[PDB]
Amino acid sequence: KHKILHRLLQD
Amino acid sequence: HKILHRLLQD
Amino acid sequence: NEDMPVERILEAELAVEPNDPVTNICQAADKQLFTLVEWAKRIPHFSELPLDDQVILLRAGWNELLIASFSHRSIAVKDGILLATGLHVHRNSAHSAGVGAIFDRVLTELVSKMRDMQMDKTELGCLRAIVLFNPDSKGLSNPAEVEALREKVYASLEAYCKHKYPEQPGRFAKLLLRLPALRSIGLKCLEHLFFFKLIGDTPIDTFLMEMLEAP
Amino acid sequence: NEDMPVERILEAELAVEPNDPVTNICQAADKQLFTLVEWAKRIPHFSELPLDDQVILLRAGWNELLIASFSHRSIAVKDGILLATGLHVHRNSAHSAGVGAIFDRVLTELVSKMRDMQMDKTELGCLRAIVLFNPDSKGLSNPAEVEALREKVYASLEAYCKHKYPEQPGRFAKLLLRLPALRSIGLKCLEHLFFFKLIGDTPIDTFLMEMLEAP
Ligand SMILES: C[Si]1(C)C[Si](C)(C)c2cc(C3(c4ccc(C(=O)O)cc4)OCCO3)ccc21
Ligand SMILES: C[Si]1(C)C[Si](C)(C)c2cc(C3(c4ccc(C(=O)O)cc4)OCCO3)ccc21
Repeated sequence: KHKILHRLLQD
Repeated sequence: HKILHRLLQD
Repeated sequence: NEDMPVERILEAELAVEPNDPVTNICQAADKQLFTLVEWAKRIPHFSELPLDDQVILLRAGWNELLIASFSHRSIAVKDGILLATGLHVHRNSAHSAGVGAIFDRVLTELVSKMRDMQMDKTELGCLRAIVLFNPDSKGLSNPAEVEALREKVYASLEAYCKHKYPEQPGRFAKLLLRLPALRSIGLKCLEHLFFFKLIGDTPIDTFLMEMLEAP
Repeated sequence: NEDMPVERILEAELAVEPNDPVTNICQAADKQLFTLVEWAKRIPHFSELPLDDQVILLRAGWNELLIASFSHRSIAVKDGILLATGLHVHRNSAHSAGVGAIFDRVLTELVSKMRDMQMDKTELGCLRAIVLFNPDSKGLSNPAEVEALREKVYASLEAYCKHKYPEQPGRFAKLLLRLPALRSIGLKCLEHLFFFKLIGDTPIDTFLMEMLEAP
């Protein structure tokens, strides 16, 4: 479920 | 494109 | 609005006012290619272009041009499209034929949006006219000439918008922003037709076949 | 300029300011995806959208958003593009790699038309913000708020163009009318990327690979 994009959208 | 040329001319 | 009158574009729109579901839609698509030529001629200064550029523009635009025409025709219908052949095609007929995804996109991105802003027949004409004068079209003898004509259409459109809809300041830009939807749907629409031709279990008429052949 | 100030969108643009040609462009693409998130975050009201909606908007727009970026960055160079890595990719270098057709489409339709009209960074950001706030995106929980945020951007953009360039009344429409081309180029660019992955002849880094995998 696309990890990297979510992690970067936090901070 | 036979038909197009014929249709655009007249 | 004296070099590109919105009244004449509207006259061009009014002049052409019209068992497998995929087969029916294709038959209409062919019928509509003939009358698309008649429409294009009645658009100011199109006929004045060299014959070779008239061809290039129509080969590049027939998809988006035709899609825009039937979308606007289908605002009155509830969950499908009004084909020019008189038949009403419901989204379930479409889905049960395997083309449900692209059909829904037309309903959502185009028809719905046209209904919700009550896009009139003059605005349709202008948007279609903008699409027709596509300066990016490869092969065009004089691209700047086409570029110039595009500018006259949208200038006349903004003048129409600011005039006959003074309460809605963002309408002109709202109109122009259905064009990437139109373009995106146009290409996926073309991708399907090529496949129908490739597999060859859908009768395709001569003019539709001619538009579907490599430049 | 109230809810969508052009100064904040410009600040986002200025805050992100930076052997096998296909390998190099791909390295640069993965690189830029990271800094694209940082850009999106700095766009007014984007960060306030739910996380799942934010994901959809980037997954749908990344191609167009990044393509507009490297194009405007390239108005300076004569026949090619300046990659964010610092390398330059010339027309001939791209042609020799069998991606000449699309590279040419970028050059003539975007870079040139950007250069011709001397599109500024504010106008660049606004168009990119309009692309980002795409209410047609499938899955959007609240598409009306994304629809309203787009209207906020293009109301600001027109205001800016009337203010900054009163001499050219058709400039606002001119900017919006590069978006169908940007859309078209974006999709064809996506295709190529899928093919490189499918064949696997080309190294594709983790972020790029992630954006290329089904929803
Ligand atoms: C893949 Si499809 C079976 C799903 Si579809 C998005 C509904 C569609 C539309 C087309 C059409 C077209 C044009 C005009 C009419 C008309 O009746 O006026 C109807 C269809 O647009 C582009 C070319 O021809 C052709 C095929 C398909
Ligand atoms: C098929 Si291609 C080898 C020919 Si192409 C149209 C030049 C291109 C552009 C992309 C890129 C991209 C490129 C460069 C940057 C950068 O700023 O450095 C950012 C993104 O755009 C969409 C996604 O990634 C990727 C691949 C290819």
